[PDB]
Amino acid sequence: HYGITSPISLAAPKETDCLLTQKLVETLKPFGVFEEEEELQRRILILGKLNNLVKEWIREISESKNLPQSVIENVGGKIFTFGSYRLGVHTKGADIDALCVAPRHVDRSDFFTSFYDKLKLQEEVKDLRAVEEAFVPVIKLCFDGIEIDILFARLALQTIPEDLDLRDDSLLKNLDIRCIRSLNGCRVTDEILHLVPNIDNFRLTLRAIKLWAKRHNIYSNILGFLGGVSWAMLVARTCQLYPNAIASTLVHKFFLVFSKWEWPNPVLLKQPEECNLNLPVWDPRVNPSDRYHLMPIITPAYPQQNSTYNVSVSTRMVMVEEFKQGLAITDEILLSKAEWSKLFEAPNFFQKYKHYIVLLASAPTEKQRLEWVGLVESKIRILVGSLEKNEFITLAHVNPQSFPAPKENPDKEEFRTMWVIGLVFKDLTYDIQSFTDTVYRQAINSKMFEVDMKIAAMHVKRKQLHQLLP
Ligand SMILES: Nc1ncnc2c1ncn2[C@@H]1O[C@H](COP(=O)(O)OP(=O)(O)OP(=O)(O)O)C[C@H]1O
Ligand SMILES: [Mn+2]
Ligand SMILES: [Mn+2]
Repeated sequence: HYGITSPISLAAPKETDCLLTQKLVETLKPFGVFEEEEELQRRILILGKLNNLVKEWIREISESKNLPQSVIENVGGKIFTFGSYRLGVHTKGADIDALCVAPRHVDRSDFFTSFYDKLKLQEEVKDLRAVEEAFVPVIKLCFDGIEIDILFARLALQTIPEDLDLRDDSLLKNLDIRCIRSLNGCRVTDEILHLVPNIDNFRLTLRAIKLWAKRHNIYSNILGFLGGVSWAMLVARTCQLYPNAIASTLVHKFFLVFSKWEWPNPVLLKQPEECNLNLPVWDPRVNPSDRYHLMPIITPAYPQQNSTYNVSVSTRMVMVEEFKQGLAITDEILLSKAEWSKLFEAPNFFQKYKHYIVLLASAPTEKQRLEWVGLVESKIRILVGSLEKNEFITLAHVNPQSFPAPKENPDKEEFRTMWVIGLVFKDLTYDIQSFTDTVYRQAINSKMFEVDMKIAAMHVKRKQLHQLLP
């Protein structure tokens, strides 16, 4: 079997489950979780073009280096997709994450020079932008309407074989960290796909779980909840425990298993192996720092990492309760006492808590609003953190989805966004003011602050939350 433990059950579905699974599929369609076939075809064609461009570019580099016409004919090179698109659960509007793999004689500087310029002159390319200095260097672009994220890695091979498998740990041998980092995404996705007993059953279940998570305000890695990869690993673990089950049963078991999971026990998809390389590896036995993590979900490819180290007491507590409510609803569905539509109902967040904090961010232009909001979102856990230190707080629940905030100046156009944070109690002006000052200070010291960029927060009872949003 798959996984580090024996499965819970090997039982196959009954015709009863088959019909329940078909109903799940019908309930999901209206939400747009299934991309249209025509769009899927368009994306396939886009990838074919990119792949040929990569091959063409590498051939040119090979020739310009007077390499023997011997190698030139077989240097190869290709694009490897990873992430949501590769797992097949991407939704309308999602980008395509791809890794350009080239032989050793192709340098990173070439990727950002000759390849970049090749893309620049393609008719289908718009908004071409390079981010060479990021943790993971990338070239971003809009290709025929589809957003593409392209990473780069030059392997210690003279030629790139078509059957090259990136899961081989030896490939990381003494490579620059930028290359190692650029390879992790493809390796994690490929590992996941080879760690579940049935890919189709796994896929449908994940589509369901991701929609459920978003609809229940717990979808966001940045804010301390779970991101796409983390949800995929939890679904994968569930699949390993019920190898012959189909989607309707797997969705139900997903809530059974995780609502009862004993955190901080880690979620592992396979047994980790020890590798000589000196890369960061999550392991509480040898790293005391990892012992503090509250809800560990470990990536399966070396070097393994905790995909959810941002989880705090508040977010974990919120998600545990959501898993329990999810289980209850699926129990009803299995008894035909409720429809799948009830599981995807997005409760009114603006009513589940007695107290809230409203966070406002604004800028002089729409362009600056976008940049500002990104910066502020990355700091919100600082406020949550300080709130958890407050003797009167049980938890703070940040609704990951922000939205346009009401007007303030009726005479001029405004570019303002807002977040709503739910609170649970066992004066918050000092903690809020302290967080406000910190955001301004860090932004300014980072050279990422523009005049007139504002941020303000207020505490308000549920009843008065009414008079502060459309
Ligand atoms: N531009 C990027 N730079 C670095 N890592 C990336 C980038 N895009 C994706 N990844 C990595 O791949 C993981 C899986 O990607 P995926 O979940 O498909 O992207 P996503 O960010 O959810 O989608 P969107 O970018 O919103 O369309 C998430 C992250 O660890
Ligand atoms: Mn993506
Ligand atoms: Mn991306």
